[PDB]
Amino acid sequence: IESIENLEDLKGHSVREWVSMAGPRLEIHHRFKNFLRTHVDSHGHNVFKERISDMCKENRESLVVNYEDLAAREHVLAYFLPEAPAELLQIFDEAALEVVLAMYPKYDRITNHIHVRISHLPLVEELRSLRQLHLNQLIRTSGVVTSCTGVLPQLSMVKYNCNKCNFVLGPFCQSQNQEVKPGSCPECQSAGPFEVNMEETIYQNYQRIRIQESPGKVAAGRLPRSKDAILLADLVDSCKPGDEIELTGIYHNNYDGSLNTANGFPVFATVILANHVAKKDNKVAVGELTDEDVKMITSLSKDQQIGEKIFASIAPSIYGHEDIKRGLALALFGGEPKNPGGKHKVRGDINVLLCGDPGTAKSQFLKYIEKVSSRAIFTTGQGASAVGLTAYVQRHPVSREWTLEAGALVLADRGVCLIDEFDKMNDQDRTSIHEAMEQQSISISKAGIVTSLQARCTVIAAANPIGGRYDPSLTFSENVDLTEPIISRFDILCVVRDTVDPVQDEMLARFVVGSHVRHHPSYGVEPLPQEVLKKYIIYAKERVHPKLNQMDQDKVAKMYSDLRKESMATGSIPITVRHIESMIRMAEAHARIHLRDYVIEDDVNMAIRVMLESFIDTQKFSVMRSMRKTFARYLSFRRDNNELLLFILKQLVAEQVTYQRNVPEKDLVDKARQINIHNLSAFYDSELFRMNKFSHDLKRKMI
Amino acid sequence: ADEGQARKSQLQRRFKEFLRQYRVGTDRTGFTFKYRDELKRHYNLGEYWIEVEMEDLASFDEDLADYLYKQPAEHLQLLEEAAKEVADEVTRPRPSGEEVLQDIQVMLKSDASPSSIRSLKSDMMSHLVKIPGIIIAASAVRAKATRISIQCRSCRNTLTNIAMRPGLEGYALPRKCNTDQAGRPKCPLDPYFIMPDKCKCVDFQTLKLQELPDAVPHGEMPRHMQLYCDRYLCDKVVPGNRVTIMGIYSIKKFVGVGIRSSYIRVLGIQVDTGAVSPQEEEEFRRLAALPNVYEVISKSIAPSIFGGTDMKKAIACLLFGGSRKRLPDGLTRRGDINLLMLGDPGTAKSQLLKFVEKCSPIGVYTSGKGSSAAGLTASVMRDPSSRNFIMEGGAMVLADGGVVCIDEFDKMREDDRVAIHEAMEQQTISIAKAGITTTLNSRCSVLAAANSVFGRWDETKGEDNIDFMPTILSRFDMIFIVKDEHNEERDVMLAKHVITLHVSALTQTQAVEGEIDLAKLKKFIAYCRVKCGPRLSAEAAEKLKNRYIIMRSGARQHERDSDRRSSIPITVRQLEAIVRIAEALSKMKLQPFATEADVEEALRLFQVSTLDAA
DNA sequence: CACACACTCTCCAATTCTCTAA
DNA sequence: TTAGAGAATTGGAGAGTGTGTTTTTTTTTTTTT
Ligand SMILES: Nc1ncnc2c1ncn2[C@@H]1O[C@H](COP(=O)(O)OP(=O)(O)NP(=O)(O)O)[C@@H](O)[C@H]1O
Ligand SMILES: Nc1ncnc2c1ncn2[C@@H]1O[C@H](COP(=O)(O)OP(=O)(O)NP(=O)(O)O)[C@@H](O)[C@H]1O
Ligand SMILES: [Mg+2]
Ligand SMILES: [Mg+2]
Ligand SMILES: [Zn+2]
Ligand SMILES: [Zn+2]
Repeated sequence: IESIENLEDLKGHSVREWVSMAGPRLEIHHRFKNFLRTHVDSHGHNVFKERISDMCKENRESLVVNYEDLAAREHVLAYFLPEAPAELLQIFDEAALEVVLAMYPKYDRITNHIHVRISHLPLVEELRSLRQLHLNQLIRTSGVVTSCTGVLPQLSMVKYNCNKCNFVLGPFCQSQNQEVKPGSCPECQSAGPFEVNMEETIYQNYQRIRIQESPGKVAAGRLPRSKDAILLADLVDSCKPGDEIELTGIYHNNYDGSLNTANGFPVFATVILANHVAKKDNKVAVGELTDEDVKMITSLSKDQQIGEKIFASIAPSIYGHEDIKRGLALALFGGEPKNPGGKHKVRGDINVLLCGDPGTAKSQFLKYIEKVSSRAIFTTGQGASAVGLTAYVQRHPVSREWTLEAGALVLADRGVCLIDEFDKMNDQDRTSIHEAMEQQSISISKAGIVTSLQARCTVIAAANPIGGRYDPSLTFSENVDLTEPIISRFDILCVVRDTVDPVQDEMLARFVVGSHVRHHPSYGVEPLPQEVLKKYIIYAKERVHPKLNQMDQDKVAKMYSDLRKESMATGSIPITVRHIESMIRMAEAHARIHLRDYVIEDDVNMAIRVMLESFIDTQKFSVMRSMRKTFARYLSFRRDNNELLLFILKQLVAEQVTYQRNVPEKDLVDKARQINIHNLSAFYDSELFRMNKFSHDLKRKMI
Repeated sequence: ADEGQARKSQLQRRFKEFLRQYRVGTDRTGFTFKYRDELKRHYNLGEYWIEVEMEDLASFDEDLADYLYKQPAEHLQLLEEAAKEVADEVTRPRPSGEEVLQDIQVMLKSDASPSSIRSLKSDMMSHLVKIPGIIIAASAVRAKATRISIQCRSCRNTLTNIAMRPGLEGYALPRKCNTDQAGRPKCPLDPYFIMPDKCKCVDFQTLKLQELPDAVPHGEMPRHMQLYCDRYLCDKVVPGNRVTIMGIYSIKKFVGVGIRSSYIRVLGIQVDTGAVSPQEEEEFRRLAALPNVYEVISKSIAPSIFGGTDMKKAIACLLFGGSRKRLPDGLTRRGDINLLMLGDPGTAKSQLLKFVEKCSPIGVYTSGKGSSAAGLTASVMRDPSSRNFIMEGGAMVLADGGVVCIDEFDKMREDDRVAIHEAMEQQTISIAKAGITTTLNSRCSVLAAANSVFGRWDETKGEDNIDFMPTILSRFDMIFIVKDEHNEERDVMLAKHVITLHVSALTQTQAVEGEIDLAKLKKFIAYCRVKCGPRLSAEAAEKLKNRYIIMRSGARQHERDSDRRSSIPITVRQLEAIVRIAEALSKMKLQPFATEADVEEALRLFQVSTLDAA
């Protein structure tokens, strides 16, 4: 077969038969092999070497190709791909298998076929806009998955035992169109009750989903359109009911006598043969992270001011509210679940309650967390129910047996449940979340179903006080209207007030008007870009797991004991035992923010500060100052310790001068590791050595 | 061709030599022919089954083990036929009435790590798989034909002892009459019919295996897998059991076009955990015999929880239970103990429920908010397979013989709460709905957790802290009102305990002195429950009588002094509750009689509940 | 199961082609 | 030039094969009570 120098001249054919014949088929095969081997990104890095290597590391049998890259590098393949998608995807699968077995010669033991998936295809279509013009073409659509079958085995290459003799009928390919009837046995011509040879038959995973238009893209009072889609092989369980997805697939039609007799006209059934599923929720998975991305994340973690940067990156368009940003950062990164002895589970997720005045950006904080977090569920007040929050039982739509279904807390199982207008809920709806908040489970005993579902989510709620205005004359317990069991289930408990303060009002006004200028259609520390923050968050949550070695038990124990005393004194907030475990969770969350594999006293002091400041915030005006001096003098607001390193430096300089008269930074840091004062960067940024005329340089190491 | 039969003969011979030659032991100690001995003893007991270990088979001959893994259906019948041969030559001669050799069911187990239900993908069809899960449904046991004979309606031409393939696969009757000439009539289109008197049938059962709760991906519902059980695997498990299934992943063989329904043909069941080995048995005798068994049990209840010793002791009494009785006139007296924990938040009530559900031999946990009357007791519904009304058990039925842990007990609706009165006292559920009229058993303890009406107890409020009715409250043997006491040294010790508890999660889960592991205490509770039912001694009963009268007079005078009725009544059910607690304390020690010491301890525990009343 | 419809195949004989006489 | 006797082709009768069928109750959930 001679190489074909121009695929583009169809010479009167259509694309389907043109690429079906051998010459153009081999030319397409070689072009796709060369594309995979030689395509490089803007930095010159061979992207497909990395992608195939990751696929073979993880045994995933599927290779995502970016259509933008294909169109940029090899034009005619991008030209023919949407016109004859089945044929070219078959050729691409063959070529990808050749390249994969060139890279990893033993990968045939793991797979026998590589599925090339296409992403970022510009041929986006609305479900309501699909026409007969799109038939047998590669389309891209969006919608919410509303139904899913179980993963079912489907015949792909089926063999039949002959009904009389021992012969086996040849491989017949399943089509998605009709049942394959064997015909007659070529040995003996019998055509009786044939039966499938299960052992010699090749099966494939099958899953039929129904997607419909997303409820925010449909018009009000209008019914949504929907399509069936077939997921085959490793595309099964790419989505669940409720998932917003983008779906690339072949728009396929076949004759259906049922539709013909339903309509009275020869109407053909339609289905999408899915090629690529991408959840609009998970725009970036952990598998999508490249070596550049993880190198960026790990190098960025070494900044040593990263905690302030991460805190500042929480809702960068909101002035002030540094304590809110801190608490939301800790909740967003989260702690670690633990189960000592396999018999005592304790939650790792941190729950947050933002109570306070109108127009104080509580809802804006909640919508920011919704936007930034993967697996965010947002709900509001009366719009939620006990049943809808937790889980619900219904007659199955077609078969009519009772079936359990996932509520918001179950759907957010490794994510965030956001409850705006939390005080406006019904008590019966609000009490439903207790088990999910603490025990991280939802137990249902209804209509013959008796089971517990996992609801390991983090609850971030927003509320108003009684009368819609916080009263410093009263404590939090006196003006919230919530009760102790629900108040104690929130680890971080924030009060936001809108009191007059002219200088802060001027700065806030300038920030707000500057924001309106910046975002037109066209604290000090600087934040991360939000894309980088999302990548950092998912890496920190999935690839990093803090472990607590010690936390200086005496400090936290004494703190908890007298925090209990003052809570009993004022009645401002119940403290129970949950606040201790909140301390451990917040320490683990700060360690995760710093990407530490092990928790340290830096994290413990951060958690201590958060707890004490919020508890102080719950108090009245006069009581608040006395509480401030109480917990500040006696307990640990460990701001800095520069004096010890200062006189260690002075002592070392005095001894060195005395030695020389009659590498100092190495001497200093040696003493700083000998004594438990290891955070020396703070001393090097502080003024105490500077006005004493010392200085530092990481290269010269002289001071 | 017959070369396939030659292959079958040699493979059956190799399985026979495995079962004839396999030994365990060492030359220093001695050898025992494991599978010969098991075959002999089971056949003489009339059991006609054995369980073979895949690792033993692989050590003997790895090719046979590989063949069983890859092609279990083909080679398991050869293994079973070899087992039948070995059974014959191991048991011959047999007495009269046992001359006819029986078929042997060969079950399989392995030490291999199991796969998940979601690991079962199309590459593994017809292969041998091992998966865990929970039995959530189990059908009635029914008959599956293993051998049939079919007779032709015209000529009475008969085919005899047709082998029926195991599993949910059926059989195709021949399309045209076999082996005789095409005469007149040639054939009516179904010439054959199954002869009624010649069929050989075996028991079979259908079960639903649910995915384990900790195996489910985040946000997804647990998956279901159908299980086909056969012969002695029928009724080996019930709903609520945790199992490791060994079986053949297969399609049924008599939404989409080429879609086939899959199931697992079970070849072995390992209940994860009706029998105690003698070593466990004598160790349980020892454990009951030692003098501080009550304290050891109480320290074993929820060891990660600081304090609450009286509550743990009452929970131990609830776990062991009293003794159920039927009196000469046919009336039944409840044996189970009902316990309510009521009060302040963050006091480990939910942790105690989560411990008891895991420690009890039979135990179910449910939230009061998430439950209903039908879902707790029993529900009535129509079946899509046959339009008739059937019953489905609720929490009480599923926990019959054990404990229902009702968390959030104050949150359930009152109309749903009145459903469990009969199941709490009479231990029965009388249903009369949709024509079906019956009375099911619900012999289970209720361990309930609840909060105050005002969250905390708020001690000035008194009786207004309780919205429960006297009817439901009188059905609880003990009502522990739990108050979170703010004491400084208590708080320091509790905080250090919690911090150490969180710190120690990485310590490789080492054994501990002076307490019973949960897996052992579960078995011990089951053993004591099935073995020992105590009674009161006479003098002990006299002590209980007099103390009860004193307590009743005190309760009456307290209510009279208050001029208001207390929410907790002191009734004859509370007398019988004290009796049940004393019997549970004796049952911990396996003593046939309850002593004055047991009655005194029961009264001590009950006087916490009487403190909670007065 | 069993009694009507729906469909194919085969054989039989009736019509038309070819060659001859009236 | 008509038409009639013998041979070959086409019409359709009928024998044979295969397919399809015979309001009710309990429970949930949201909204309205
Ligand atoms: N500190 C702030 N910085 C920037 N914008 C702010 C700030 N405080 C309030 N806003 C703006 O105020 C508007 C209202 O915010 P919103 O989150 O709805 O208030 P809220 O906390 O939800 N009050 P409420 O809904 O009655 O509970 C938004 O446009 C915010 O951007
Ligand atoms: N004495 C204790 N020892 C150890 N952990 C404790 C103790 N008391 C409370 N806790 C912890 O507190 C948390 C809440 O426990 P939980 O079982 O929900 O108590 P509760 O009384 O049921 N709370 P609530 O449902 O609001 O009434 C868990 O993480 C427990 O481990
Ligand atoms: Mg708001
Ligand atoms: Mg609780
Ligand atoms: Zn054949
Ligand atoms: Zn016959």
